[PDB]
Amino acid sequence: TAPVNQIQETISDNCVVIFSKTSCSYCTMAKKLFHDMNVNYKVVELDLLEYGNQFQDALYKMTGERTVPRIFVNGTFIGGATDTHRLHKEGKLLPLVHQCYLKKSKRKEFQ
Amino acid sequence: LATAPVNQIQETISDNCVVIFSKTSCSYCTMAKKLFHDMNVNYKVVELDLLEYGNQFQDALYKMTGERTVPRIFVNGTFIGGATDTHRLHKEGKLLPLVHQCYL
Amino acid sequence: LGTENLYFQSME
Ligand SMILES: N[C@@H](CCC(=O)N[C@@H](CS)C(=O)NCC(=O)O)C(=O)O
Ligand SMILES: N[C@@H](CCC(=O)N[C@@H](CS)C(=O)NCC(=O)O)C(=O)O
Ligand code: FES
Repeated sequence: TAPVNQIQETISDNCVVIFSKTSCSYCTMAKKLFHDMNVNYKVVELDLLEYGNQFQDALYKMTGERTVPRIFVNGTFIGGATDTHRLHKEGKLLPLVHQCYLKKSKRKEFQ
Repeated sequence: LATAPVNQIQETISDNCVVIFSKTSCSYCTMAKKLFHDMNVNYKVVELDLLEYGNQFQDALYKMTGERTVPRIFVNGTFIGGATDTHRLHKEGKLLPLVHQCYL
Repeated sequence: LGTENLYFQSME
């Protein structure tokens, strides 16, 4: 239950989350894509985590594949590297990010 | 690295026109294999993640090429690069003529 | 040729 809960919190606290491995060039390219679009993103490197296998299991259940990267925008699973690049090619990625940047509250102010 | 089997890499790359040192889990390697597949030329893969001595071949690749990454692609006994380099060669139409040199 | 496609079709 704990990995799923932590994954949910991360994707809620951050507009863009990339579940990644440091050794993977698909993941590097997904990072670069967001970087080039001037988007801040949260990276979780599954290979640097003690229980990274369990996070990959949790992500399989949530999204339908075990593979990295697993990319979330505004708490919604948008896809892996290829799906994310295609969304961008179609002009559909920036508007999702943008809507999220305009919604996400600064938690320190709402307490 | 002082004990890396470069001599073995050298045997493999002299005996086979196209050699792709690879891992099964890697999409860059998959894209590199698909390129040669689609060209309809013969190619050898070495799936380092499936081999007991995969780590030794990776030490040798690091020694020879200066990076411990996959894929590592050889054509006609010459290191041509990784996935990016191989696709750049192909974009410029320069990969197929290198493969052809094997058969001259 | 037959072996290549055998391999390839099983991977992809
Ligand atoms: N089409 C997927 C490919 C994903 C994929 O195959 N990822 C590989 C790494 S490139 C993977 O996760 N392999 C097994 C693993 O690392 O757990 C995408 O574009 O994200
Ligand atoms: N630019 C290189 C990238 C090679 C690369 O970083 N490969 C990754 C797999 S996609 C790797 O071998 N990683 C092992 C590590 O970084 O520890 C290419 O195009 O081949
Ligand atoms: S591990 Fe090579 S592209 Fe993902």
